[PDB]
Amino acid sequence: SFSGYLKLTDNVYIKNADIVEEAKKVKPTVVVNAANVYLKHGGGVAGALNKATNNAMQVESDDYIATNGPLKVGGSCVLSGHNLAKHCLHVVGPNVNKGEDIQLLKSAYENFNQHEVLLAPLLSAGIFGADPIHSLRVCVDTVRTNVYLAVFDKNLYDKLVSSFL
Ligand SMILES: Cc1nc(C)n(CCC(=O)O)n1
Repeated sequence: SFSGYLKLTDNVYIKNADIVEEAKKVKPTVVVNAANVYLKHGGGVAGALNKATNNAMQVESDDYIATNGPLKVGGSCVLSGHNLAKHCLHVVGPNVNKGEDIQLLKSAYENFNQHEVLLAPLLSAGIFGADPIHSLRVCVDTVRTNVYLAVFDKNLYDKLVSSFL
């Protein structure tokens, strides 16, 4: 089960951890992927989760896109968690580096409310270009279900905890 997390609120927990290593250890019902609309898992969390599935996540995702078309920014889909989780909830936070509306971050976090408990990264953080402090604020103010946040970067984890209101 989830261990070593700092409790931020009644339902939001945080840990300085590699989400792939966390997923392999916990085997959560849901691991959230920081997806893009095409489910092209190239880098960041998506690239790391996909590599851990030996590319099975990308093969499954390509079939999903062939059938359904792209997701919306702020949207999600539930696919297999492969060797990492029962399910992977692919959530598209806005990518500020692609000029996407940062206001869609709340809509992206609303997807988490469809799942009782999730292992997740901070949406739109990292290579998506948004401020991770703002992402954590939107997370705690939007998500009502139990969310265990894995923050890879140690220095960022310390900054997130020390500045948390
Ligand atoms: C600076 C940085 N490096 C990464 C990865 N990020 C995204 C948030 C995290 O650490 O999980 N932000």
